[PDB]
Amino acid sequence: LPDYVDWRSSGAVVDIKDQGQCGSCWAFSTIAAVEGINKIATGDLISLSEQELVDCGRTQNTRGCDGGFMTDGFQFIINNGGINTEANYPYTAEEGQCNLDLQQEKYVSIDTYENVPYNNEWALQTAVAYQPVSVALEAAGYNFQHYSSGIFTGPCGTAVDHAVTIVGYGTEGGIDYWIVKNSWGTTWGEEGYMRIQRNVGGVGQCGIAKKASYPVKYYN
Repeated sequence: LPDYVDWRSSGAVVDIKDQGQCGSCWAFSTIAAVEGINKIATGDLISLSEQELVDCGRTQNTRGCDGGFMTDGFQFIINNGGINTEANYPYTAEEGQCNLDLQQEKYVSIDTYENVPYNNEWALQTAVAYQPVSVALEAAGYNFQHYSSGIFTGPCGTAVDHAVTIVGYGTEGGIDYWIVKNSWGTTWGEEGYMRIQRNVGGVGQCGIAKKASYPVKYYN
């Protein structure tokens, strides 16, 4: 595998977004991953709609601003035959009625999705070398919340409570890291991103390797 991966450097990452006062990180994670594979497969970077998932992708498990799961995110887009753009179906940071007109408007599609084998950073690195990957981690602690620079090494629990997107990895000063795109806007972390420790084993740093998944497009 490559020593350094950064999907931003090849235009596969949309500018940092902000979920605001809404537990919709799951939708931002879904979208950033879908945005990335679309660029990789088609050559075009298009910003896509979180609100569509919040309004239209509710399940027994996935509940708009009350949290949810990226797998339901990917599933909705598969079942719907695609997703509308950010500009056409804009983010409001609150639960709205599903706009069926805008739901019929499809600019990006996916064929399938896959789960990364759990607790396997090597398999996670393998998937990240190919595309951005949706992950959940333990982001509730003081240190994670106040992170502004460097490689985050904890402390953090391992309970997945917040979804983000891995957009790369590297090493600096002998410390391996994942590059994480968060949805707390640009004033958090390293302009909205975090470098977080990689190759610690087990569930990964803050449980990052516990529930990794990514969308699939058959043709490049």
